[PDB]
Amino acid sequence: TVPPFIQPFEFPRFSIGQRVFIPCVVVSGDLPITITWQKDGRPIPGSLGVTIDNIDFTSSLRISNLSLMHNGNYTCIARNEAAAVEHQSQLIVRVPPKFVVQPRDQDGIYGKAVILNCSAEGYPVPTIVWKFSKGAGVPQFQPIALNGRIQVLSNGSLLIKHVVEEDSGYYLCKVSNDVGADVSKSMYLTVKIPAMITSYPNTTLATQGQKKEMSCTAHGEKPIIVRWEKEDRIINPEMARYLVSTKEVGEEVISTLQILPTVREDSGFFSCHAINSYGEDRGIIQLTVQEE
Ligand SMILES: *[C@@H]1O[C@H](CO)[C@@H](O[C@@H]2O[C@H](CO)[C@H](O)[C@H](O[C@]3(C(=O)O)C[C@H](O)[C@@H](NC(C)=O)[C@H]([C@H](O)[C@H](O)CO)O3)[C@H]2O)[C@H](O)[C@H]1NC(C)=O
Ligand SMILES: *[C@@H]1O[C@H](CO)[C@@H](O[C@@H]2O[C@H](CO)[C@H](O)[C@H](O)[C@H]2O)[C@H](O)[C@H]1NC(C)=O
Ligand SMILES: *[C@@H]1O[C@H](CO)[C@@H](O[C@@H]2O[C@H](CO)[C@H](O)[C@H](O)[C@H]2O)[C@H](O)[C@H]1NC(C)=O
Ligand SMILES: *[C@@H]1O[C@H](CO)[C@@H](O)[C@H](O)[C@H]1NC(C)=O
Ligand SMILES: [Ca+2]
Repeated sequence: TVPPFIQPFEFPRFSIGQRVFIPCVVVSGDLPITITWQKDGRPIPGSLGVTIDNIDFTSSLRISNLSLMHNGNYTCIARNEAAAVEHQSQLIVRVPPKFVVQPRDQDGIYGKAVILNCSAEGYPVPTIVWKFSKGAGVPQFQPIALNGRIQVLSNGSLLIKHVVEEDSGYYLCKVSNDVGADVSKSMYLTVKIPAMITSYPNTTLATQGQKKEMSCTAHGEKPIIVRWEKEDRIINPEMARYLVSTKEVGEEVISTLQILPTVREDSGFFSCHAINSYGEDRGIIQLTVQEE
């Protein structure tokens, strides 16, 4: 005879981690009345930690610790012998964009890919914006030039496809959604330089009986070793008329092979080889020796 009627309910605005109790109250209708709940048109999964209290003409959702997994549309269904009725509401809980875990200092290797990590929490999923202060001075943060080589990824991590020395510096990460904004602490990106031979004469001429010096300039992370070779034999110190010497000029190493005196047989290909933990390189110098 008298059908059930549910007292209209609407979920208030909630904060993450609060306690929630929401009753479905069947204020009229002949007994007995069966009251059940759905979430998003399905039974509430036991995984969700929602308690259901069925007390006479009521059924209540009880949640000890509100989390993002509780977001969704909840339906109360009240059925007796005469009729079944439904009432529904949307549970919305929003999370302010929070930096709980900051970005870490990282090493990038010149010429290779680096990802700068920046997961912040927030719902709605926050929009992520990166800033950059070139080099290790007092930071002055500027927008970043996105141009294929530098991209922001879906998870909000910064991709540098081919690191150059100019990428070395402070990076930070700003997050906003409707609820708020946050600005990460900066991290420092160090660009590691594989050993490079940057400069040498391609071909050079000596005179029999005279001193000849040939130099190579190397760059890269220290320690860096420069060795010389003549037609795949290593020029060892014990070699009588050859002297290898090194000097530091700024961040560069200048290696000099001195021959004293030069003989006709010194002519041919010399190589200077630089190695550090990150890489190696070589230069080739053709020596010709003219007559006295
Ligand atoms: C005579 O020797 C010179 C060196 O004294 C040779 O020059 C080299 O020529 C190369 C191609 O022919 C490259 O152009 C190289 O220049 C760069 C490069 O490889 O692009 C410039 C880059 O900016 C530099 N990268 C840095 C500094 O980070 C890169 C780097 O130093 C390499 O590791 C060098 O080993 O060099 C240029 O130096 C001439 O080709 C040679 N000529 C002849 C006739 O033999
Ligand atoms: C829960 O109910 C919402 C409506 O009250 C629903 O949101 C609407 O869905 C529309 C697409 O069908 C569009 O997204 C509108 O912008 C939005 O208001 C929401 O999608 C439902 N949530 C579920 C099923 O999880
Ligand atoms: C953010 O997004 C990146 C997804 O591309 C992820 O990194 C990748 O991991 C891949 C695994 O093989 C491979 O290493 C790619 O080179 C690298 O791009 C990155 O770790 C994600 N960040 C977090 C915090 O999860
Ligand atoms: C970046 O995130 C990935 C994926 O979880 C992680 O494994 C990697 O080592 C991170 N790098 C950091 C935090 O320096
Ligand atoms: Ca329905």
